[PDB]
Amino acid sequence: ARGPKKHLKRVAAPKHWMLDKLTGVFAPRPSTGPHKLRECLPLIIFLRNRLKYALTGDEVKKICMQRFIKIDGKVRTDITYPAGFMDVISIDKTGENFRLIYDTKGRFAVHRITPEEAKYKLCKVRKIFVGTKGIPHLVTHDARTIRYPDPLIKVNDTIQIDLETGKITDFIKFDTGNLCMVTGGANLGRIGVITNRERHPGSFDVVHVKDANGNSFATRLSNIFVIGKGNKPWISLPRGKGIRLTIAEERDKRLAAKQSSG
Amino acid sequence: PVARSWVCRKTYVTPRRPFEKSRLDQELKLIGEYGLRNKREVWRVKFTLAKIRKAARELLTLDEKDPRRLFEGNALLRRLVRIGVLDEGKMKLDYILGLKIEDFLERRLQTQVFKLGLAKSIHHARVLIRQRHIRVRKQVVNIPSFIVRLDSQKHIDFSLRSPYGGGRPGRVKRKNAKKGQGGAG
Amino acid sequence: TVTIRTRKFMTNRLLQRKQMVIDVLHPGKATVPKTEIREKLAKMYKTTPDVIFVFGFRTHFGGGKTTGFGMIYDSLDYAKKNEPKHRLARHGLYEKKKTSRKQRKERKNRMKKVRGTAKANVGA
RNA sequence: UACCUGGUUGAUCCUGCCAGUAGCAUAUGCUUGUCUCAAAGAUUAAGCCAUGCAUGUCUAAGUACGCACGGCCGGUACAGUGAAACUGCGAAUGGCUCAUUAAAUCAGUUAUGGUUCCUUUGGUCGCUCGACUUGGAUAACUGUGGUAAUUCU
RNA sequence: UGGUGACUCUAGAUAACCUCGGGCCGAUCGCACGCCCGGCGGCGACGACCCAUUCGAACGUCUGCCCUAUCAACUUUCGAUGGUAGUCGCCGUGCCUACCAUGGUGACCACGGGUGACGGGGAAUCAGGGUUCGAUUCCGGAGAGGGAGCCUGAGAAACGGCUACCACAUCCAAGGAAGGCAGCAGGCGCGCAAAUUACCCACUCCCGACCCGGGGAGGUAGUGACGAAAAAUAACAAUACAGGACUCUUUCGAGGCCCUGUAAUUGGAAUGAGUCCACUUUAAAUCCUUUAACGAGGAUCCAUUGGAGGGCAAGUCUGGUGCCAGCAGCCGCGGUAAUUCCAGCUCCAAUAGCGUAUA
RNA sequence: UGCUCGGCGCCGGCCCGAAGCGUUUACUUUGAAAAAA
Repeated sequence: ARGPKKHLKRVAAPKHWMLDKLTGVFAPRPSTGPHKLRECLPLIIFLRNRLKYALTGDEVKKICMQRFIKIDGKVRTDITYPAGFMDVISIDKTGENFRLIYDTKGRFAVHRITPEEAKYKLCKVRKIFVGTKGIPHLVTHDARTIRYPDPLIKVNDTIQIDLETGKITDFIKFDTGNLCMVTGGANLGRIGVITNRERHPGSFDVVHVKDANGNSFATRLSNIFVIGKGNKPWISLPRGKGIRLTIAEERDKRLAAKQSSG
Repeated sequence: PVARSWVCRKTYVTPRRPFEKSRLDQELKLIGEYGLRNKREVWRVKFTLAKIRKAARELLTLDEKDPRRLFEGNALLRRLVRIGVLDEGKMKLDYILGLKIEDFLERRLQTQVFKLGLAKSIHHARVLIRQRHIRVRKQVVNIPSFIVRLDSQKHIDFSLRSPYGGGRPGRVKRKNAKKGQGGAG
Repeated sequence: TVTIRTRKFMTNRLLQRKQMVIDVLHPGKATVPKTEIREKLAKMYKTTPDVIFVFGFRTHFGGGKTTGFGMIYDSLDYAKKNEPKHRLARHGLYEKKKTSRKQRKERKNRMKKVRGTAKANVGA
């Protein structure tokens, strides 16, 4: 190991990519980008698996190079570009838009959205930075640096930006009572209400999240992505609403659907 | 680094005491009754029964109102009543331990063909299944180790390509007719 | 004689084609060749026998039903634009060179053995 | 399947081990009709290798006076394809082996507030108070030599 | 000003420095072409000192490794432990220097030695508890004969880069050149032990100035009884005869449907290996599936491997040598009446598989 | 288990909530973080 890796094996891929075993030894290693390699989604996998617009790896490249792919309002021509969490995908040829958000379980799911909703993007600030002349900065989770924000923005206050210019439009404070999203972890993709937060010096802070059906769980502070002001959210939730319904109720609902179908 | 599978398992099991009287005569009785080629098939059914019995014992070693025990037990009872080993009334986890191997062998394909009345004998049913004459759910099967489900039991008829339940006459009938026509004139 | 029924059909305007799944139902006969399937699917869809590319026809056990994949384009230029070359060679619309890769590799080594204008004539 | 049987004695109870019984993975021997998967110079020699191949690369967007092809009214140079060569990028990835190594490697948990980082993404790029385009060298090419040979000059 | 659990943190202010082996402050290239009156404009490509981010790398904290006392004390100013100040390194620290004190570990096993030791995720066996293996497709580590030193590059002590050593070794007019298959095929040597000097970038990805080129990375086929899953070598009817499941002549006998089993008696129904047209699969085929014309009555279209005293299912069978030849994992059989040897008949065990030897 | 700031109610005030603290261990139980095959 005299340098960085360039090849990724098929079984070394994360499970939320949902690759198969017999079709080849290698896996598409994503290029370096805004999101981490372990938590992202390449454009090739999404295009050839979630919608099946292509069949081979050459055909999705023929799809991608012709400037028919818009990610975060900008045209992307890379087949290994990491399209991570909360990103927006715009297809102007078919007039359809997609937003990359998690399902009830730990994987990405497709989500059709209206074009008028596809103009903003919620981002979580990582740190508050002061510039070279006393000017304030802001680093989001996708490393989009914003200059001159609102001075009430704190270290973990999620903001709403606009795609075509890059300006701050609105923000949600981090307080107990706001509806929240979790990214990364065992109970990934759950919708709940933040109730408590423990402050551990020199370690990781743990908050307590209460579901709408009275279920309670916990996770680290860095896996907290608040999306709502109290109870009403800002983005339309998908089917299932991230409720994490149990296995027995899942089987009961599946047999209810099966005997309703016939 | 190739794209292979490398996964396999042994389906039968070898018994500890190979050289005896009682269960050897019992296995010969099962072979002569239900028409089996060798003892590897009956050892395979004994191994499947042993796996089901071990799963049932590891389910009964837990406690009542356990979600894992209830879920796996309900799945096992649903699969066993889908196969047809058990009855709808006796849908409990304790009825798994009180079944034998001939309950598995009543749902074999040769036994069902013989008991449906469209076969002469058990060995005749086996050699007729192996020779591609009987279809189920309009799909022609070839194999006699076919576990017939409860919902696919009333759809066992002759194939449409067979010379028995409608089709072209066979090779030896046309050969005999052509030989008789050549000899007559 | 031959009955065709379609399933899993969708139209992608991004690739300007129509991909689908073709099933062939031939009771008690040999499997139908790809050409007859091409004009049958063409006269079902009211399109000329030119822009249909079918591949991967597997026959089930029993000889009653086969499964396959096929794409219907909108024009012959687009059918020549985004399509693998081997199906074009199967339709006779494309031809490749017959030189083996060993001769090409030895030619590459012979051209890398020399330098300058000699690469054009020394390397074959 | 929470399993034992033969053997010391004229004969009987014990310690005891021997030998049977079943799986596994290496070789060998005998034998052989269909079909689906699939290991395979690892144990001795990380011993020696004749041969052929395994890393090359152009778009509208860095250099085009090779008639190697080739468009016309030819005078505001350069229509276009363009081998070769200069330039930048990768060759530190992938593949093979288990010879060293016994708090050494590695595994789970932590920290860099004790450092660096190709490329991608985002910001910065008239924030300094003092030319309507500067210069000479080499390729490729032409011509000409030594070597028994080299991707030698 | 802003933050952390916490700065000698970021920013602010003042007085200087700022390396010619030199930090930035655009002398680069295409597309569509324009409005105002020579200036003024859009979409990109390339490069760039800087920050954050991404793939990482690097040195650290806590816990966890096989055997051994025929290894009980080990290391030390040729650094072993700590302190002060420096050099180098991308930083942190004896990593290394100059000066100081004699420190540090050990019976809870240091130190020393061996390993047929790469480590782990794992595999076999399996009541429970355990034992053995892990070179082997994934992760991490080391090496390219083995030590040593480097150039370039962001990232190398790189070897399909260079330099020197020893060991081996190719060509040679003898003055000199050229070396590294523990890569893909293949040869020699070694051994009980292990395959084709084949085809292709179509599938999975990787690199490049990049829809277009390349890839023994890989994919395809061949060798293949390591091993695993399925499964042909026959079925039926009538004559071959011993009588019961039902009733019966004191007893044979007989009513007798399903009979139950068996002899080269006969008879029509059948499909499969293989020969092959076509279709299909595939970069082009072969494999498989489909479908024509052929194709079973000693269905020669011929099923083997070890055993027959006990453990350990199965002959006081016959003939031969008769403590010889041999069998026998253990008891023991072999003496001219051999249930064990050597041949023929019958029979039992798994049956495309079976037996033997080493872990 | 108690001694500086303010709540779902009310007239200098009752109760509750809370910045701060309120013997360390082993054991036991619930959670997090835990690559794939």
